[PDB]
Amino acid sequence: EKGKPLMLNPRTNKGMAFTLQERQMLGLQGLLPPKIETQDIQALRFHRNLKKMTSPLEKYIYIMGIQERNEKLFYRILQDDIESLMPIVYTPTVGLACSQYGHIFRRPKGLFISISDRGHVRSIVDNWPENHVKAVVVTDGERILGLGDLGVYGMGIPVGKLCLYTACAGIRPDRCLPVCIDVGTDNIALLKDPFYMGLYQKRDRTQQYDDLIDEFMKAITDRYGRNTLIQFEDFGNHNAFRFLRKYREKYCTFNDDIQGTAAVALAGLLAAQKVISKPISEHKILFLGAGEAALGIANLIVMSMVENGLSEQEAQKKIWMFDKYGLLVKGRKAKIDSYQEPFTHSAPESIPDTFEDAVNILKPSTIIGVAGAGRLFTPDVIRAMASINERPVIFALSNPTAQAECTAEEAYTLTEGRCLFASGSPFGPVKLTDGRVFTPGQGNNVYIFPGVALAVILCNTRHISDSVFLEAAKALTSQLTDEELAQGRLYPPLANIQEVSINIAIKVTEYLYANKMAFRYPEPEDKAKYVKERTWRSEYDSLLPDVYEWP
Amino acid sequence: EKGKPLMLNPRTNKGMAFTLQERQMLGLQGLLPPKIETQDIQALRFHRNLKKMTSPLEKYIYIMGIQERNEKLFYRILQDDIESLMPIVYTPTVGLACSQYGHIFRRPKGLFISISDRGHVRSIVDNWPENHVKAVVVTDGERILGLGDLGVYGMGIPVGKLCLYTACAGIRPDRCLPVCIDVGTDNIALLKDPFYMGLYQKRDRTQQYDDLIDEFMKAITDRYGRNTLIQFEDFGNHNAFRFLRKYREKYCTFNDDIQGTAAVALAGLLAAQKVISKPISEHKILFLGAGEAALGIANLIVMSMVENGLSEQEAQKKIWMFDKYGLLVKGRKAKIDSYQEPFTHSAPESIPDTFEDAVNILKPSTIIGVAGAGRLFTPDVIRAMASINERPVIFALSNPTAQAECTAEEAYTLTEGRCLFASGSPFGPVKLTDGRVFTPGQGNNVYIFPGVALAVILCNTRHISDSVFLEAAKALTSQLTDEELAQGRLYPPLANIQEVSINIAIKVTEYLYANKMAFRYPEPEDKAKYVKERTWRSEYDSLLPDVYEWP
Amino acid sequence: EKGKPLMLNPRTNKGMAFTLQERQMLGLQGLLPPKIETQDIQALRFHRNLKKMTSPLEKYIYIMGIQERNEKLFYRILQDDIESLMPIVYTPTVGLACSQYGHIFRRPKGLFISISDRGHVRSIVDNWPENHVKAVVVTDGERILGLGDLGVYGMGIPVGKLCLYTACAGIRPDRCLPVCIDVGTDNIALLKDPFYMGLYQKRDRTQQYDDLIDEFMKAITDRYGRNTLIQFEDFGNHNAFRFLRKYREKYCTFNDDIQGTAAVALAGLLAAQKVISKPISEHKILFLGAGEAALGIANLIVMSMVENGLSEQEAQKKIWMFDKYGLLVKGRKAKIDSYQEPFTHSAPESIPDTFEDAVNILKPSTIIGVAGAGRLFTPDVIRAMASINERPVIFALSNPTAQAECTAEEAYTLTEGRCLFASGSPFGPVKLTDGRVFTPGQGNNVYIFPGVALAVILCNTRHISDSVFLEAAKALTSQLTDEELAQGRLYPPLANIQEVSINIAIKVTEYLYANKMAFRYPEPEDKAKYVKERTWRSEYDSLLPDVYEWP
Ligand SMILES: NC(=O)c1ccc[n+]([C@@H]2O[C@H](COP(=O)([O-])OP(=O)(O)OC[C@H]3O[C@@H](n4cnc5c(N)ncnc54)[C@H](O)[C@@H]3O)[C@@H](O)[C@H]2O)c1
Ligand SMILES: NC(=O)c1ccc[n+]([C@@H]2O[C@H](COP(=O)([O-])OP(=O)(O)OC[C@H]3O[C@@H](n4cnc5c(N)ncnc54)[C@H](O)[C@@H]3O)[C@@H](O)[C@H]2O)c1
Ligand SMILES: NC(=O)c1ccc[n+]([C@@H]2O[C@H](COP(=O)([O-])OP(=O)(O)OC[C@H]3O[C@@H](n4cnc5c(N)ncnc54)[C@H](O)[C@@H]3O)[C@@H](O)[C@H]2O)c1
Ligand SMILES: NC(=O)c1ccc[n+]([C@@H]2O[C@H](COP(=O)([O-])OP(=O)(O)OC[C@H]3O[C@@H](n4cnc5c(N)ncnc54)[C@H](O)[C@@H]3O)[C@@H](O)[C@H]2O)c1
Ligand SMILES: NC(=O)c1ccc[n+]([C@@H]2O[C@H](COP(=O)([O-])OP(=O)(O)OC[C@H]3O[C@@H](n4cnc5c(N)ncnc54)[C@H](O)[C@@H]3O)[C@@H](O)[C@H]2O)c1
Ligand SMILES: NC(=O)c1ccc[n+]([C@@H]2O[C@H](COP(=O)([O-])OP(=O)(O)OC[C@H]3O[C@@H](n4cnc5c(N)ncnc54)[C@H](O)[C@@H]3O)[C@@H](O)[C@H]2O)c1
Ligand SMILES: O=C(O)c1cc2ccccc2c(Cc2c(O)c(C(=O)O)cc3ccccc23)c1O
Ligand SMILES: O=C(O)c1cc2ccccc2c(Cc2c(O)c(C(=O)O)cc3ccccc23)c1O
Ligand SMILES: O=C(O)c1cc2ccccc2c(Cc2c(O)c(C(=O)O)cc3ccccc23)c1O
Repeated sequence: EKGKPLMLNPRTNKGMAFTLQERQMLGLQGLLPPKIETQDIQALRFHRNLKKMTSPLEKYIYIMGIQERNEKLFYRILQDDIESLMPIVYTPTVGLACSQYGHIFRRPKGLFISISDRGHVRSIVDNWPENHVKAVVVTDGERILGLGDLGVYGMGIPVGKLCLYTACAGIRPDRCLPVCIDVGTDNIALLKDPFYMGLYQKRDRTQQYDDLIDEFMKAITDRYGRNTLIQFEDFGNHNAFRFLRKYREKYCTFNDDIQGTAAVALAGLLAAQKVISKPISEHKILFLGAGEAALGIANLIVMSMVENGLSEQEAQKKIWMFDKYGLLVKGRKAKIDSYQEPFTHSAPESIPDTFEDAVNILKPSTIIGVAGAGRLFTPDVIRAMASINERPVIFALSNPTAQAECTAEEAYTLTEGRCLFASGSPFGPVKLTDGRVFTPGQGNNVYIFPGVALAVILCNTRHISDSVFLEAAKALTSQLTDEELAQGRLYPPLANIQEVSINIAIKVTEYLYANKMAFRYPEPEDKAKYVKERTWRSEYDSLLPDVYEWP
Repeated sequence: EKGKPLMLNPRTNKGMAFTLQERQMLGLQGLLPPKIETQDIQALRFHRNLKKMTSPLEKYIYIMGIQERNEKLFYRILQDDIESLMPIVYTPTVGLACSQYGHIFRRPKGLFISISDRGHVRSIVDNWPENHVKAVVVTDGERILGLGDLGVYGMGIPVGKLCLYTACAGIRPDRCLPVCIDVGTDNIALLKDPFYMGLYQKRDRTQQYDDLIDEFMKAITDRYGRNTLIQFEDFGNHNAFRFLRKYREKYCTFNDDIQGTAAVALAGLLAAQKVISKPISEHKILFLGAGEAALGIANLIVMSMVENGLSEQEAQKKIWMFDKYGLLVKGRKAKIDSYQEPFTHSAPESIPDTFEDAVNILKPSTIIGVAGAGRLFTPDVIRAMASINERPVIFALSNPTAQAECTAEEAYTLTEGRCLFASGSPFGPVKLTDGRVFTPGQGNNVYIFPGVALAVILCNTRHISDSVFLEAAKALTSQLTDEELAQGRLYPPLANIQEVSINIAIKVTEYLYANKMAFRYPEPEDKAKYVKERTWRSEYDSLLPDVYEWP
Repeated sequence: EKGKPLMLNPRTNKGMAFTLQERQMLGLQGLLPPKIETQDIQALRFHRNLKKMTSPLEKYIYIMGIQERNEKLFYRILQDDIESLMPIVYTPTVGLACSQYGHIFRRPKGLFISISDRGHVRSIVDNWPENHVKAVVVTDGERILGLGDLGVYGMGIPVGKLCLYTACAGIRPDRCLPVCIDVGTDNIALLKDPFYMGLYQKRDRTQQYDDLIDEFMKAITDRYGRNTLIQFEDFGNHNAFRFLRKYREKYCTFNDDIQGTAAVALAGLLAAQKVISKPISEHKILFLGAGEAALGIANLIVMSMVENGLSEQEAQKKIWMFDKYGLLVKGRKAKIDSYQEPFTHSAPESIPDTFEDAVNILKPSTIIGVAGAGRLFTPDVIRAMASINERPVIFALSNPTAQAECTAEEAYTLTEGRCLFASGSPFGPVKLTDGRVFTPGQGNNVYIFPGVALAVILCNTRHISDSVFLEAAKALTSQLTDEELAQGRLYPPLANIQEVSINIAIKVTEYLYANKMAFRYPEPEDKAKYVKERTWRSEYDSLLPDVYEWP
């Protein structure tokens, strides 16, 4: 393009970083302020402005405003201050922004697909400008993290997620497509006000919803290829869990809550087996809550035990689960699903109804809380957990902070610094009365899903297996240095996630090429250089055409 | 255009007012939320949101945000609530927004012309997309109303001014071009910070500034025609006053502060001569401050007296002026300019140094304050003014409110409701202890410059005369009904300015065709229908192409 | 535009005349052959290629091919060799090309409007890209000069005509719009073959045809303005003659056959009155054939006599007409139209049935043949014409050459060089046996309609009067030098028509401003400079944007 469109397009826009020659010979002279800046000056200006701001919503509005103007500047700002701005971009700020401000974006981002557009989804998909997209993030709006049902307003969530894809992994922004599929909303507040921009109907729970999802996946893979990575995001637990099982084999789909969270938990455990002398195989594990997330975590733990020489049937005997009714045992009154069968064992002597006595009798070395029904972990639970184990491992993986079973202060005060605590929700460092300030391990999916997504995209993988996340967990555990392990950190520092994500991608890429899951040939000689070439870089590219004089 | 560009262009964007057929056959299906709205729903949504907001800056950011997305919706919102949103758009909110937020706009508006771009201004002008523009507003940034020197940040002022052109007069938005000519800045705050987007030099006061203005006017009239209306806005008093004299004859230029303010003051006086039985000719007038603004007001008053039968030399004897040094009289110690000569008369007996004794001895029937050095009108001045005259006329035309000579409460309390008070600055209604709440006449240029601009544009006028504003003042006085005159209102209500402006245009148009100042031929048979057809209307236009089946 | 579109657009295409810098910085590097040429080299190449060609059809195909590739080069080639290439472009070559080759053009030229598109003509007109067009040429296809009914294939005729507008007058190519209105065809050859691209119906002679013409004119003047010049070209004689009368007052329409031919004939007579001592007023004129063309010529001759002091009723007594039945006299058996009444006089003594005895008895000084029924002028007619008059004036204005009444050889051999012969059809020089080679005056409309069209366009004239063509005829007679008059030439040389046309425009422009028929104000001080600035010039314009370095 030339002239004004070149400024309007966020991909090609440089702002006042257009050099004088580019302005003069591209038609931008007089349309821009006289100052000529670099990308550093532009980044410093926005960093100072963000530092002046005091609330996450103001920062979110500011950064999402600069995203629509200059994308390279936006990602430069993100990568410059990724640790601080990542909560502003993805969680929990974007959900709250969708709740309060509604629709913030001034430009068409992604595709809105209705239940009224059934039978014609391919026509909608054909409207997207970019011909090659590699990653698709789909939102229903039903279950926003901590905000509930937001209807069609939950479109900012995929945008915030794809921002993390580009900022951490390096996936090209134009290869990403955010999609919102709206079938109504259940909350009455949006159904009542006349200015809600979605359908004025309750959420469609009939077969039309399933058919719409089928048609959408078929259309998107028809236009963009069978290896397109499709991620179902903020669907209902029922919908997301069953959709992953349905589309797992036919399409390239992976779920962060089931699989990314399992990878993060396994990485935390593999780091704990380095902090503590005893390995992962020896120590018994107890799960609070039995569900698809708990089953995924336990399956991945069993895989990790198996690759270390333990028999699969023997490895499963170590993992214990605590359902809502009680300990998951043979002969239990409540029904046990087929998937929960491997981890259901012969009943112990006590057969305890309460989780506390289950901890007391089973003597679990590791405790993992995924139930997310509240503060299920109690001070009695934690002191008991300390009683059996010299260095107990406590995981509170359910988020938001309200749903988390344990708090960092509770874990580090009930146990006088002996425990290893890892939680999905962010917690401040705990300062004991004696001293020895402890920062609790905070493991979120952003460690896993960017690098895994990049590795899957680069290798043209069509089916993502469970062991891909095992390799991702091992890779993530690998970047921890011995000094950090001495400090007791379970996860790599979040300030340098990019170098983490790329490294993870490398390892995953190698695995994908080792087991014939990668369809991009010829095989790279070395995977590190291969992935490092492909990552998108936010540096501006000169638009000056080559000018010379003929000999 | 088709597809995504159709949404990105503010001129052609409809938002969710795109009908389903337009979305389907224009490529917008899936790029817009499923809801289909009308222009009324969109206007109500923004009106409610603006009503929720509590500060002028928030409202300004919101409305200028919707301007960049949908221009027809923006002007519909303005015309719906013109009285409330006009201070938000033009004064004093836009200057304060430029002061605090800097550059708000996310899209290229107008042209930035540097002193470093001398010799190549035509190349800059050629970069503007629209081939036909009728009105150009030029800002220097030197003298923002109440904020001082803002440098290149004073670009929002022409945008806010052109918004009033389109909202009140009905001039097409694409016919307007805002231009900022930046030659440096004098304030050290902008010269010190590294993120100022202008030139890092003090304001260029040399001959290069004059040559740049000459070159800019030549280039703009070369590209867009000699009848292009060019308005110098927020220049320094010296620069603006001398530029109007220099370019008045060669180009189509008019100045609101010199000529629009004079028209508003004369309209107020012509309305007072209806409120008070005695006419304009009889009553003596005293001016506080002698300058180009005061000279313009006095010249226009003399013209009004002359058209009513009074001799010009005899009419000039009635207007008196009070310079900074003292009463403007023969033999005065201080120099008297050539332009101030007609209103300089033989000295009275007292020859008073102070303004108070000048009022006491001259017995002025009307007092007009344009000096703007502060609260020059004192309680003693106002009680004296009441002493001579049963119904004194007091004008405090200098703005901002700080620079205004008098306050509405002072005028209406020192004079027990007898005075007629008109001021440029807005004042709340005055409630006396006895009762009889008085609203002070508030006459701003927005009465005059939209209608006069529309009339000049429609008739292809090349030279705007002084008597055009005399006709505008008479027209503005005409819309006042007898009920409003009984209420004591000097100006028409501001809530229905559009019907005022069009009416003014009509009258001005007639005058332009009466005196061979209009170059658009053939002459319209009736001017009212002629102007009413031409005004831009904010109603959306269907983009459905005509579809039929051949016989 | 930039890159490949810049080459594809004929308006902006330069071919290999793009300089190396333009190619490099406009994206054309590698898309063009390495050679860099000028406007002269390109013109010389095409001139040599045309000189190699031997038939008019090959030349027509070649030049109309270069028109679609480079318009500036095409018009440079035309203006370089206008006399030779004008018959190739307009007449009689383009009609024969439409007859044989059908549709030659590879690009959309003009608009095709059907009788099946009635009720929606404005939708068709809105499809034309150019927003400002000044001249519109409309063809029906019914009466092609010498080829008969060609149906929709007669679309090349307006294109060839507008080529003459641009080449001779200098009207901008993008201001011209060729329109073909097809209502069927009468010839069975086109109705029979399955590949005819028009309607498969006989020509619509019902009221729908008239309504379609009305709707088309209304739509075209609605989109492009009331002063748009619309020219009905190659309509049937009935249709064209009645349409000129119907739309003459309401729209800006003029007809070459009625009015241009009359202007050319009057110019020839005014040149003859310089070649022969006696003036136009003295000499009696006899017309062969009485019709709208003959009535137009006679009316214009009467106007010329009147402006020279002769009374209108007395001037009309000199012009005589010979209808099909016989001499046009009082009491004639055949009906006489209202328009033919002024030139119908009291019967002479003979009242001759044959044209020959009419010449013998009336003793006409001038004879004009417009009937076009064949070789109506006979050797007996010409020898009789020589018998009465020492230097007879013979005009054979009907074309093609087959329809012409007289031949140059017949006129110059039956009269031993004494006669002055002017004909519409082209004739070679006549070489008598004694010697004194005589070239016959060849007066075609191309003398008149380009200059008159340019003058009408420049002055924004809304109604073209009859006396405009009187001024055009006088102007055309004026360029003849005394040397050419001594040579006996009735018309200026055709090799320098451009300097003729511009001159004609000048004079016409002056007349339009003298009689308040011109609506473009302010009035130019001198009309010559005014028109000379406005003429389109075929010189290439550099596309290099201005590049400089800031001080
Ligand atoms: N100015 C530009 O925007 C520009 C210029 C040149 C090339 N490209 C891109 O290079 C691509 C060529 O593909 P390739 O030769 O690199 O294939 P590849 O063999 O290197 O990689 C295999 C797959 O990985 C995809 N991929 C590679 N890098 C990616 C990234 N950073 N983010 C998301 N997906 C990525 C590729 O699209 C490809 O499908 C073009 O299709 C085009 O998308 C873009
Ligand atoms: N996106 C994430 O961060 C993420 C990912 C995975 C898991 N989780 C967490 O997992 C937990 C639930 O996920 P899920 O997939 O298992 O949902 P689910 O619907 O599949 O099942 C939830 C399980 O929790 C058990 N449970 C509920 N209340 C209990 C109680 N008071 N006492 C004991 N057990 C109880 C139930 O037996 C049930 O099986 C939540 O904390 C959730 O936030 C979060
Ligand atoms: N979809 C569109 O945007 C669209 C469609 C048709 C016509 N137009 C406009 O109509 C114009 C035709 O001019 P005209 O026949 O009306 O001239 P006119 O004789 O009616 O008026 C004379 C002058 O007044 C100008 N003018 C008229 N209305 C104006 C307005 N509301 N705001 C600012 N200037 C105005 C005109 O540009 C013209 O120069 C086109 O040049 C084009 O600008 C726009
Ligand atoms: N844009 C507007 O709203 C507008 C328009 C016209 C005039 N004004 C007002 O006119 C007044 C000045 O405008 P100007 O064009 O005359 O400026 P100016 O520079 O041309 O001259 C100002 C005049 O004010 C006189 N003066 C200054 N201080 C005085 C004092 N203490 N006592 C008596 N006289 C004093 C001076 O003699 C001087 O002649 C200001 O209130 C200004 O705000 C405002
Ligand atoms: N690169 C370009 O193509 C380019 C650049 C600048 C201006 N222009 C043209 O100049 C026009 C400005 O009009 P103006 O100021 O000259 O009006 P004008 O006062 O000079 O003339 C009056 C009328 O004559 C018309 N006209 C003038 N010259 C003509 C020509 N050679 N052929 C056909 N019609 C002609 C004009 O369109 C106008 O309507 C623009 O509308 C635009 O059409 C074109
Ligand atoms: N485009 C041009 O070059 C042009 C322009 C004007 C006139 N003409 C010529 O004018 C002549 C006809 O044009 P028109 O407008 O008068 O058509 P028309 O239909 O209006 O009338 C033709 C006239 O010719 C008369 N006529 C026909 N045959 C005759 C005959 N054998 N003897 C005597 N008179 C006869 C008839 O009385 C009739 O009135 C043709 O030569 C035609 O080519 C040509
Ligand atoms: O990158 C871009 O396309 C970009 C485009 C711009 C266009 C015009 C003016 C400033 C621009 C800036 C800098 C900038 C800003 O961006 C912002 C903002 O975004 O709020 C505010 C500014 C305030 C004062 C000065 C500069 C500011 C940009 O960076
Ligand atoms: O006109 C336009 O082009 C326009 C374009 C839109 C595109 C997508 C969504 C809403 C749009 C709205 C409505 C709208 C808004 O415009 C805004 C806003 O402007 O802040 C906020 C909204 C919040 C919730 C729902 C609708 C909102 C528009 O009007
Ligand atoms: O003006 C133009 O856009 C133009 C565009 C051209 C593009 C490619 C090659 C020649 C071009 C020529 C020159 C040219 C020709 O044009 C033609 C032709 O037109 O038949 C034939 C050629 C044969 C040999 C060499 C050059 C010839 C042009 O002029």
